[PDB]
Amino acid sequence: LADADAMHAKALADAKAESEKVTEEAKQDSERIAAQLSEQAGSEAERIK
Amino acid sequence: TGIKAIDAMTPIGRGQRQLIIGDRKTGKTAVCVDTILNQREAWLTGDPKQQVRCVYVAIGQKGTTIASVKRALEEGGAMEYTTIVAAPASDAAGFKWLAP
Amino acid sequence: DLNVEIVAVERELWSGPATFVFTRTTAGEIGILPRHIPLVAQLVDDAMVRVEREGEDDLRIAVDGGFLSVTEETVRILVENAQFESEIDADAAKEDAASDDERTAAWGRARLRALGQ
Amino acid sequence: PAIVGDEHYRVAQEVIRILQRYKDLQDIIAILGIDELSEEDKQLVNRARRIERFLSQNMMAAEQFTGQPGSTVPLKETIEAFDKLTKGEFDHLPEQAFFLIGGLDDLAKKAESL
Amino acid sequence: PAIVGDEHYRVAQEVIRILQRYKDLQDIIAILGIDELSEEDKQLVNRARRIERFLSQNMMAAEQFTGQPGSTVPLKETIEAFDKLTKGEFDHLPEQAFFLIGGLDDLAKKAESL
Amino acid sequence: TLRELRGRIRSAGSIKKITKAQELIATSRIAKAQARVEAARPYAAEITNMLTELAGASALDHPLLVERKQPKRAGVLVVSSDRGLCGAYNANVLRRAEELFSLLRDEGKDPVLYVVGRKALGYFSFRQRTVVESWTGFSERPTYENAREIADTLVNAFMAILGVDELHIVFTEFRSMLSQTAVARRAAPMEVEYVGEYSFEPDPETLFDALLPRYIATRVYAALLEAAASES
Amino acid sequence: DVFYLHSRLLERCAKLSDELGGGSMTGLPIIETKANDISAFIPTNVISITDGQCFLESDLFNQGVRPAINVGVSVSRVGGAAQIKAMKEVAGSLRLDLSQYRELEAFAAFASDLDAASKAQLDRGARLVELLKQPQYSPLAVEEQVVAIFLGTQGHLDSVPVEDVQRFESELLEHVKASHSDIFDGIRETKKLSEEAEEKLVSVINEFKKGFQASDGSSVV
Amino acid sequence: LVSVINEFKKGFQASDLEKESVKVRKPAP
Amino acid sequence: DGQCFLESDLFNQGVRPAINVGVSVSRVGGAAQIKAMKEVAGSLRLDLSQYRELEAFAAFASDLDAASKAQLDRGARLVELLKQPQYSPLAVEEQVVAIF
Amino acid sequence: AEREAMLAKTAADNRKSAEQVAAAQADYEKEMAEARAQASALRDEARAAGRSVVDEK
Ligand SMILES: Nc1ncnc2c1ncn2[C@@H]1O[C@H](COP(=O)(O)OP(=O)(O)OP(=O)(O)O)[C@@H](O)[C@H]1O
Ligand SMILES: [Mg+2]
Repeated sequence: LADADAMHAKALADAKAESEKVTEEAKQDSERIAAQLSEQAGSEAERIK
Repeated sequence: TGIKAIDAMTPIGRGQRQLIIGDRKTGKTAVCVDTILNQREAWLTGDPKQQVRCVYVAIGQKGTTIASVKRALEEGGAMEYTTIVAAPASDAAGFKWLAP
Repeated sequence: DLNVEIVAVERELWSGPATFVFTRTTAGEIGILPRHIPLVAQLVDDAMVRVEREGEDDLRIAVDGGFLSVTEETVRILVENAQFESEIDADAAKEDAASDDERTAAWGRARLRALGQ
Repeated sequence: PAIVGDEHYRVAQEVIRILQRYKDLQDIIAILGIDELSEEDKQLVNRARRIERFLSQNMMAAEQFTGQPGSTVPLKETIEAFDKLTKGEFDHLPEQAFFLIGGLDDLAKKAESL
Repeated sequence: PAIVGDEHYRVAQEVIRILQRYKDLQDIIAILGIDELSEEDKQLVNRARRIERFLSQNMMAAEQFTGQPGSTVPLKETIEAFDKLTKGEFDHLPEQAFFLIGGLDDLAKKAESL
Repeated sequence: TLRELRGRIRSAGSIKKITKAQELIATSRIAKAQARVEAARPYAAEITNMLTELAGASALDHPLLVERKQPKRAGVLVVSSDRGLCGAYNANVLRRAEELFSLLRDEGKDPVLYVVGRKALGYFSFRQRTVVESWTGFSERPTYENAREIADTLVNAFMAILGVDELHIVFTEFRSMLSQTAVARRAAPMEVEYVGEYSFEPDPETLFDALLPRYIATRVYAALLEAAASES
Repeated sequence: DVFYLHSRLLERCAKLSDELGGGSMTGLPIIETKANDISAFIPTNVISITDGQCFLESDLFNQGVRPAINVGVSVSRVGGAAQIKAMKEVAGSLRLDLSQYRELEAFAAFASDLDAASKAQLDRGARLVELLKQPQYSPLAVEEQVVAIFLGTQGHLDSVPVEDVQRFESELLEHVKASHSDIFDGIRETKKLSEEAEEKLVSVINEFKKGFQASDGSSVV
Repeated sequence: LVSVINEFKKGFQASDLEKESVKVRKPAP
Repeated sequence: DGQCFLESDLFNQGVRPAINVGVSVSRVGGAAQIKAMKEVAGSLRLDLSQYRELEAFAAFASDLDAASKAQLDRGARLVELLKQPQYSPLAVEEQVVAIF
Repeated sequence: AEREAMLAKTAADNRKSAEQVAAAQADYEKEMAEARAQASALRDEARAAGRSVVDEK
């Protein structure tokens, strides 16, 4: 019972850690996608003028 | 050609004659325009051994359709290496015979 | 020793060896050891069966209107629907034990009497 | 999708998908039977028949054909009607509820009439 | 049999019969697995696999790629080999022993090599 | 005309694909149903064995074992598929059923219909022959619950409400994958067969009475499984 | 001389020996069949003249297969010699898988009774066909095509629902373009998908599959 | 017309073997 | 301005005059009918076309919805109503009553 | 009775320890699912914003 409680606490800590690893991946992604879409916007604006 | 189907299952090699055969409004001109557009990344290389120059012979097509194809190539930047030999339906049979 | 064959009308459920088998036949509770005289007995509506074999834990079976045949070598239990204890949904058994239908109530009582209830 | 929208295009293409599938299932239905089809294909056939009948419309200049007056279905209402149909929102209504009926309100009126 | 020998015709017809059963059973194999077949069918399938693989040959034109010389099996040897192979006299060998093998003695030597 | 022929070719190709898929699925389901028959056999064998023992220790006077004094009515349990595409199957059953009726009519007993399967139900609905009770939805994959319900209804009718003085089961025996024959069996009153050369609790007579309905249920279950295999 | 017309036109297309500069001309003739009758005169002539055919059919187009190329009947006699090594290796299994899928498609109704391998083939094909779909005016560089057919053939799509493959393939390629551009650079520079890069690509696929939310809300891992 | 139709419909005459056995293990009755 | 497509299959089936309801059409339509017959028979042709489509569709359906079965019954009765022996003309009032 | 409650907690304890292993995983997969749904929705919103800025320019 104590081992299972400790494993549950470790699982909650590991869930907090993947929430971190979801923020680290998702913020970096969102930033990169924003970068490529801004580059696409600039390229098409340059092409059009 | 940029089309996963063609490049994976019916590949086209430089020097080949790949017929695109189909009923009306089935994706023929779309496939060819995609192929023409896919060569922009090769054109920007500047190496003649990678650049593919395109000629789009339009035969019996209405003028606005050729204009639409030209706009499709131009928005994708494919017009700087593509030539359109346009023989719209209005032209005599001689032009539609000679355009190819 | 005994080899207990719990066989349902649709399929055979269990055929392992056993040392003792207990069940509530219509004539009362009966326990069978090896070499018991040949016998045929109808199990009660809510009859449960308990099997004792070498090493493994006691096996409790809910039996619906079965028949028990002690033979020279095999004690065969022929069942309409037989359920091991591991397959019992206890809450379903508790709900069904109060069912108006006599047969459904008997089957629920058999499931409980197996469940240890 | 660049011109008419991305919801209009999806609804139209799903309608085309359903109708093409129900034109390939029509022969099986005519010879083998609707029961012999898969559950998904059966439900798709129901949707397809309702979609065919809903694409019909009581046109204004064809009141000499049908007697009843004409109707105009705004584009947005059409694309939502067909989005609902392709998703089974109207799979319970009878087929005749969709026949020669101009829009969702008229669809409800005819369903209540039947 | 009027032009080719009677034994030749018999062997060829038996091979055709086997390789036609095998083709009929290929639907069962590809859909319900080999285990769905009966013991006789599975024998027939295992024999037909080896029959159709033995029809392969280390073609002379392959000498430029594989290096090994091509094989010219006399007609009589082919007839005898396929008479043995349809009767099951070589069905205990692995299928790999028959691929691209030029004759009967060559088949032994690809068998003893396996 | 060529357009019509192309459309017909497309139709026939689609139907060929569908029927080929159905053939393979039916092969798999033949395997499944035959495996179920094999699984159900040992219980039938053992219950038959203990029934023989009880009979060897019984008076053999249960109503299921004695012929009514004047049989005026007889039950017929027609086992039939609930979905089509089985070819002559249903007909082969139904024809045999009517053959049995021609016998029952010739013997002065009016048959009373109990039908298992939708197809036989429609068959009789068109010939306006009244079915007292019909069960459906388990000819493709029957379970002992359905067999027990059928057997209980039939046995209650036999004991009786107008009731019947006899009952037969018409079903398609599967002898081999090539052969599937509709047969009619009288399942009550059972005939005692003396084949020639144990304890009981509390008595063999009560066990016999409790077991004969169970034996009839088991035989109806075996018949339904046999019919399912034959249908596949 | 209509056949002579079209042949004289199309036989200009060729790849010249290095003695003539090594240039090339690739033809993509487009011919409009009527009622999909490829046996008509001009279609027969061009099919005979040309080294390969792409049969675009309206039935496939309506079914959602775009660009509607009827695999199986469409052939390119040049074959693998016209593909880079990576594409050849990845797509070798593609044709067999699609042929088996088209054989098995009648069984998608009663797959409960199928063999494990047969059901696996059916599911693989149902996702490969989605993988070959492509929006208009959205050509894919050769490296991205290699990665897509690698997703399909190696089975990394077997866990994604069929409804989401198209999105997955996209959101993955974009991801690989943004954060792991090394794979594409290797493929385009070496023309082969080496083990050193294949392991990294699989690692990226598994890393991304955790972040993907299928359309039904399920999780793909 | 509806009333006439209904009253007319009031008067309109519409033209509308083997045997199961128990094996007993003794030689004779 | 229209067409009354007589079909041999319908003629043999006992549908006389044998008008294929679906293919047949009258573009003058209600404008060529007295108001009574326009009101009673406004949707009759389309209703019968739909009935024929349903009958072809429901040829081998094991069970049918209530609406579908009611439609089939109504259509069969209408078809029997539209049968007519040769040289047996009906005045327009009799026709409106019949279709009513 | 002491023996009684021992027997009690004991059994309940083994079963609820198995249930707690199950609960820890379930909690993991629910929190991971929520986080990855947030990530996917954030990426989708970023792509929508990118499509908007492309439209603006
Ligand atoms: N891959 C595709 N995905 C989605 N829509 C497509 C695709 N390819 C083509 N379409 C659409 O299909 C329709 C027909 O395409 P396209 O212009 O290529 O026609 P076509 O087959 O060359 O016929 P034609 O020139 O005779 O009209 C257009 O709406 C085009 O947008
Ligand atoms: Mg075009």
